Amino acid sequence: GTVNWSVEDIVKGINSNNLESQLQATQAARKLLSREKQPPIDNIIRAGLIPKFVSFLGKTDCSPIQFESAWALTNIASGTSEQTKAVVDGGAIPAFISLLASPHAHISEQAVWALGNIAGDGSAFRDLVIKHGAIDPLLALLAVPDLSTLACGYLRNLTWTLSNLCRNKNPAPPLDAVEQILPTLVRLLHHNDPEVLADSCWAISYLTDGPNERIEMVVKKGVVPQLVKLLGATELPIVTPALRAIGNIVTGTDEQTQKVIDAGALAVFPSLLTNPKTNIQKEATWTMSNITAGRQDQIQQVVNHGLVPFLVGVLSKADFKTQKEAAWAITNYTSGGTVEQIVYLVHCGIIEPLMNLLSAKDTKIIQVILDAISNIFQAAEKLGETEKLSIMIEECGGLDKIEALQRHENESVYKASLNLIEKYFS
Amino acid sequence: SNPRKRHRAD
Amino acid sequence: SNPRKRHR
Repeated sequence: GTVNWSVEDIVKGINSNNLESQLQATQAARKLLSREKQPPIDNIIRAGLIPKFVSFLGKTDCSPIQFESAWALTNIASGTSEQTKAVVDGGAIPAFISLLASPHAHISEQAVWALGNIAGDGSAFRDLVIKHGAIDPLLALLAVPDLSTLACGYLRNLTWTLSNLCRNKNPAPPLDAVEQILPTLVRLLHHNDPEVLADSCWAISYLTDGPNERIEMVVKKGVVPQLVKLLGATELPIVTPALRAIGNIVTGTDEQTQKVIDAGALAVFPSLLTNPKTNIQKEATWTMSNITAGRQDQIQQVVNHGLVPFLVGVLSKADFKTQKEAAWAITNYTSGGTVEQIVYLVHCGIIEPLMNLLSAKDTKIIQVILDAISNIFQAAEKLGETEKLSIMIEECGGLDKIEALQRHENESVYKASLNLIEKYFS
Repeated sequence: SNPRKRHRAD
Repeated sequence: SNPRKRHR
């Protein structure tokens, strides 16, 4: 019927002054753009069809052509930046925002989807969608006593589009827009659909990725315990963005980090630090590295939760990028920890997996490890036990490697090592 | 993040 | 503000 029209046939019907021929031609254009087999986005654009599609969005008297244009434009906006720019250049933003109040839920849903694709392109279009006044009608669609009465796919599209209004960093979304959206985000964070939960956490993940004031706007809304609960979720699409958000929050002030510990996050880390998906282990160890960069009482909480053996674990065997975050976790630990805490580090066996990693080519990880070794040695003198550490480092071939690195031609590995030898190995 | 944009194929 | 914290 309307399957596999030529682009020229589609133009001939859209350029007719017959509304029904235009509807059929527009649906044919929609089916063309619905191919996952390289839809002819460009050819549709070069034919000048976007202004006609945008103008059909306002044909309230003929809701089907509103739906087919919304669908067709959605897919054009789903492509490259230039393809998205063409949809915006045709004036689609104010027309799509008008469709948010449509009495047909399937047209409203499509306009939600389309604005999500436009806002998803980047900061500028995201802020343009906001300036056109999209947030109020979007949030109004969620002003219900119970979210579960909304259609499941409708809710998912709304959450996803809201997710994109929080996304991207240069610049971050407007402060007043984030405050406007956050209460609805907080509610969606408590919904039972895992797709809504994942995209809700992704949204929180975006908002917490910035300076501490942005972190505070989220932390002040009380979402931290719920984030820690979603951290132990079964569905990996939920754990990943929940972990990025928790890890983002512990990049802030010690007080903001403490609320994450207070919510019980450290209890889930034995699983996270051994998780099979390599990216979870990297994110979890990076987060641990930023917790060990905190106060001594916070370092002590890492100790109480039995997480130091798990750091010895990731330092001994893991993806290399995970091992480098483990090195950072150790060095931050030894930079702010007490002498008793640094001695406890030795007794779970940090020293040998630390020295085996001096074998890496990565120049920055060598500075981190050498820095940690120095800090441990500094605690060894306050206990008057520097030699027993040297005997330890020599029996695992560490001293064998520490003075071999003096012939490294980055030249702080040059000297930080040579100091290490002529102060503790002479 | 997850995908910046989404195509509708149905 | 803590200087020992790190971003990705």
